[PDB]
Amino acid sequence: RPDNTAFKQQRLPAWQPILTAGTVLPIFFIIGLIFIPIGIGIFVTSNNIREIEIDYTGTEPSSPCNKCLSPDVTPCFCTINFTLEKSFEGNVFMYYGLSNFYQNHRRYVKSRDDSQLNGDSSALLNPSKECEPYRRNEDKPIAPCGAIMNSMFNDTLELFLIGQDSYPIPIALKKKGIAWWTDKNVKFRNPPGGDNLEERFKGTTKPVNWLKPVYMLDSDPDNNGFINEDFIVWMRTAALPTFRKLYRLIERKSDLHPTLPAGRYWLNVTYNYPVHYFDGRKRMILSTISWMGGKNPFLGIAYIAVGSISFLLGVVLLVINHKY
Amino acid sequence: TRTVFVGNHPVQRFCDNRIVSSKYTLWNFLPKNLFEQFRRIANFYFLIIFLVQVTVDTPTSPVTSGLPLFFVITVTAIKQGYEDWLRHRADNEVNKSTVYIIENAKRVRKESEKIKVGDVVEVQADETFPCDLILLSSCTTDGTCYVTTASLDGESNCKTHYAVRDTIALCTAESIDTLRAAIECEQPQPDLYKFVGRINIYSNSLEAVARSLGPENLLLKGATLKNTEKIYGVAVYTGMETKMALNYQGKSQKRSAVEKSINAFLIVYLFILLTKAAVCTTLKYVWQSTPYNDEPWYNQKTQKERETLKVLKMFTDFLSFMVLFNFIIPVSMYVTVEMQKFLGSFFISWDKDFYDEEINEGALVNTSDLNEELGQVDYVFTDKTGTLTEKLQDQAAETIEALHAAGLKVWVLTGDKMETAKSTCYACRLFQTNTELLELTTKTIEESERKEDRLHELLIEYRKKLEHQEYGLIIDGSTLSLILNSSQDSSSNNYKSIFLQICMKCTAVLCCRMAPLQKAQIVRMVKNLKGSPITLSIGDGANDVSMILESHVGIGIKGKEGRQAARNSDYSVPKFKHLKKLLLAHGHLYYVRIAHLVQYFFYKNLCFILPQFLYQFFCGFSQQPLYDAAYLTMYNICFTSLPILAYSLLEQHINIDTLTSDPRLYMKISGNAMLQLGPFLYWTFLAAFEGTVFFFGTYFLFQTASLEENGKVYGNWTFGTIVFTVLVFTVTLKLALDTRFWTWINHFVIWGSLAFYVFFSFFWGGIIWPFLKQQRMYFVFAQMLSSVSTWLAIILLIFISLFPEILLIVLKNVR
Ligand SMILES: CCCCCCCCCCCCCCCCCC(=O)OC[C@H](COP(=O)(O)OC[C@H](N)C(=O)O)OC(=O)CCCCCCCCCCCCCCCCC
Ligand SMILES: *[C@@H]1O[C@H](CO)[C@@H](O)[C@H](O)[C@H]1NC(C)=O
Ligand SMILES: *[C@@H]1O[C@H](CO)[C@@H](O)[C@H](O)[C@H]1NC(C)=O
Ligand code: ALF
Ligand SMILES: [Mg+2]
Repeated sequence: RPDNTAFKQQRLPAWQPILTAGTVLPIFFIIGLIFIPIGIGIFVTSNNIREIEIDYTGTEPSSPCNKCLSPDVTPCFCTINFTLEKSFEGNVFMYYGLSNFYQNHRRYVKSRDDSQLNGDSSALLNPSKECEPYRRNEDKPIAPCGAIMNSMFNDTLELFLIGQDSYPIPIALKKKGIAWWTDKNVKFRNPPGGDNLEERFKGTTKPVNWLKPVYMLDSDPDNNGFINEDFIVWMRTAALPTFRKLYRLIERKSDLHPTLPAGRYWLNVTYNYPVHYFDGRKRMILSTISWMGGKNPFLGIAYIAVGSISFLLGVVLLVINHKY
Repeated sequence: TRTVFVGNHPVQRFCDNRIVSSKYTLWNFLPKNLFEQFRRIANFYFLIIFLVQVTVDTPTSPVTSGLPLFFVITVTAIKQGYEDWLRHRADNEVNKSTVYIIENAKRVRKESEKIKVGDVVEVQADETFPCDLILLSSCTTDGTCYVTTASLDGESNCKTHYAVRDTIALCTAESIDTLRAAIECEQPQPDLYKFVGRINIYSNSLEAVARSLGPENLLLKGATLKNTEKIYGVAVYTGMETKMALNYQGKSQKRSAVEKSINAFLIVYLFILLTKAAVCTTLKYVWQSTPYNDEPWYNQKTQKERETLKVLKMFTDFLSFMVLFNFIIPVSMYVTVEMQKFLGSFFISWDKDFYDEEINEGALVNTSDLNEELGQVDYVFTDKTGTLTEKLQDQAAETIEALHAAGLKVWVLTGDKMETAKSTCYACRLFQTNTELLELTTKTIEESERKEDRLHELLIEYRKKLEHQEYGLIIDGSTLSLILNSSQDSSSNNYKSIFLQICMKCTAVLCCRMAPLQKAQIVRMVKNLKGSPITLSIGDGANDVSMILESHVGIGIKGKEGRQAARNSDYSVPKFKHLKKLLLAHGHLYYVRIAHLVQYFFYKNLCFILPQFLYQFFCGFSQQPLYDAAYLTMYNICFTSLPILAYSLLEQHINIDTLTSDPRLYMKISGNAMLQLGPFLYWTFLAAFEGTVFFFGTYFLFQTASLEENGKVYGNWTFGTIVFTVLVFTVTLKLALDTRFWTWINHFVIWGSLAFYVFFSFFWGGIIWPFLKQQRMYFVFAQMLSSVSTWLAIILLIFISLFPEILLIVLKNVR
């Protein structure tokens, strides 16, 4: 009368593993002998990464950019002499870092219209209400609406290597390739209508803090608006109040010459972005990469620390059972 | 002290023969149930958080807080409304019966619920009585009557009652002669063997006959009449006052030990949630005291958040921090304990070992809400005739040993007389040869204050100075009435304490000649003493319905008497021996499956929300969710919902073929061990330790300016997608280290829930739909996976996190 089925009788076939000290303690050695080599591998690699940061915020009269903390006739320029000790050979990546800048604030992270930036004609002319109070200006919809956009970083940094004489020679920095391939070719599109861009943004208005509309960010027709890599890079919020956004790409030379030879350099910056109002700091990061990215000791030191704390507890309790 | 006129004829304030076993009216069921439910702290909190999400601010959606709270109400009101409607259906078959009454010189026929005190009822042979009668006569002479009280004392022998002498001649012969009489009785009491009254039969001209009335004339209610063609009574107690209706006590409600823990864990996580929200709100306004910490020229409040009253936003921010951290009290734990209880209860019905070819039936689950209470029993209150004896049953002595080996105390509460009631226990292995009987029967206390001496001669000088195997108590319904009822006279040395101690220090107790309610007053004395012993009562009669309703879990045998106790119990086995497999195997499994689902549901959500609470110190305490609204929503629904539901439905903590062979394994889970303060602080610190490795393990990983060989930076949806991948793999592998019984369903759900979080993350992220107002997670999971330093940071954090669980194993497995 009662269904004598394996499932119903609670008698299915099972595996029933029995893990025990005598079975797990060899696992504390497989970890130690795999995490220490990896830890030293990615700890030596993070040490072969050359880098330099030039804080150019001012805030100390002993700095060149103190003339740009509160200017009067200001298109503002700086010049921050810095020197490279050891050459940079591989690919180099110029960044810009902002500190005390809350790109992850809740009222901030959402102040955007993902459909407007996706080339939607319906949303391009009536932006969302999350992007407020940056939703309309002089009774027109702002072209890129939102606070995330309005506060785009707009400093211009250019490096100069000073040759054997005093003549400074410029370095070639390329703007293309700094934003996720996916959020420039897919997630960020231009308005669909036409081939001329100034007429796709007709019933729109440039953001309040902008100085040139979003169809004037670049002259290159593939880097012109809503697909600009500088724009697309600032739109990807930071996740912490101290962040870095990719700025340029100094590419390795065809010859095996050093990408950035050693010597004295010039960081010419046009000081546009104000950050002292909220006790912020601006810096420039020049760095090389590896299979693991930038220079971060945490991941190496964390594989050693955990590969040694695990290879010891294995030995600790392995002999404690050798008491027999 | 109540005056009854026999024929309602003169020489009021009485009930009317209507038993009411139900609790709800079929008109006011919703107002009274929705108040008994939303008066709990769990059901009332879920409704207060759902109202805030709908009114103030919600991180994901209000539909995911009101839908599970509505399923959990609607489902508990159907159980409670059907389990109660079944009592209406039973009250009707006892009322609305046929009962012939002699109204006016003829044989009227009303229904049982329409009888009134003082009217000559007539009962034929084998007809239950409609009320507590007073035998007036019999068709045949000798003024006798053979009653069988199998629903009052559970026995089935032919009792004998005697009709009033002066009225034994009235046999359908002018029984309606305006028969002058006045039955002066005592107020209704539950004694079931005491009745003091007086009748005043009057004569043709004038009479003074006053014949004393005793329990030999009172024909109680629910006692079939035997070997007698017809009798004639006089309803004296009718409805809710019959001695059978005074020994009921009703059913209040039964909560498990696990559901009383779920309520303690919810009041601990209710203060963890009010501290997370009150610490983040105090810090949020200490951080905003700096003018450039709010409105720092790059995000500014529009005009409505600059004008909102200062004190109205402090209270609204507090509610926004509670709607953000509200996930630490999971609404899905109650949605899953319902599915688990209803689905898991099918293994008792399906069991082929709970099958009797005699009755051609098996086990039966009347309430799936006590599955986990079958594995926490401390006391077992039995019944002698029908449950233990049929001579003893098949294995009534081998089951009482397996109940002592497991650490339970088996008492036998009976209604038979101590002569034969005692002989059996000597065969059930419950009373050994070298066991001294400490008896409190009426054949030992023939005095007023004598037993007060006995309770001392047996406690303060005989048993508590010492040997746990030697003394066994015996009591009586006559004596227990003096100890239980008369315990409000002395308070310096109370009888109920001096006597309760003698019971816990005795091997076994046996109470003879118990009334249906005294079985429920003994089972309630145990429920009170020295903590909270979990009691179980098993009986096959209708007199056992009052202790089956009073205990923590009541088992009703399906036997010769009827299905009166089988339908008032929580479970029903057609045998006594089926109690060993029911609580040793089924009870052990049912408890460990639900006590781990409760520990794991609270842990699994503190690992989830702790990273999101720490994140506030790095935003402006702005209530910015660390994860995407599609991850917040699917964590408890899709990514972590199935693995623990298949653990709760098929997981032999110990092989069940071994759980029945070794009863000693029952004591390992005996005091709610798995849900104590020890195991609770381990799970709560594992979750607070892991939740700190998740966030701070990736906080340091994000100090590099890039994690790719192309030098591209990650945003804040990748920061939270890395904390969520380490979290889903850690809480899923923590349950794979806890699993000891791997069926093909456990591989499918555990490794399928992981392969689905990855397949879904590629599906949800990788397309622009469009039906969303945002495209924030478009390619976040795909880019995060193109970096080798992120695969390693995830492999290292779901190892540092699972270290205290792998290390604790090697400790719990050596020396
Ligand atoms: C006679 C008596 C009758 C008694 C009948 C009882 C029988 C019950 C039958 C079962 C019916 C189930 C109906 C479920 C209704 C649930 C409602 C629902 O889904 O809402 C969503 C809930 C949400 O939970 P929460 O996230 O912790 O809370 C959110 C948080 N409080 C907030 O702020 O908002 O989420 C949850 O409550 C989670 C629920 C558990 C989900 C388990 C089912 C999984 C569904 C399938 C998922 C697919 C996943 C695929 C994985 C691959 C595996 C191979
Ligand atoms: C770069 O550096 C020097 C620093 O004074 C500045 O004078 C020079 O004009 C700058 N070059 C250009 C092209 O602006
Ligand atoms: C640069 O940005 C700042 C702040 O957004 C603004 O005040 C300034 O006008 C901008 N200058 C430009 C766009 O050249
Ligand atoms: F035999 Al009983 F209660 F004593 F059913
Ligand atoms: Mg019985």
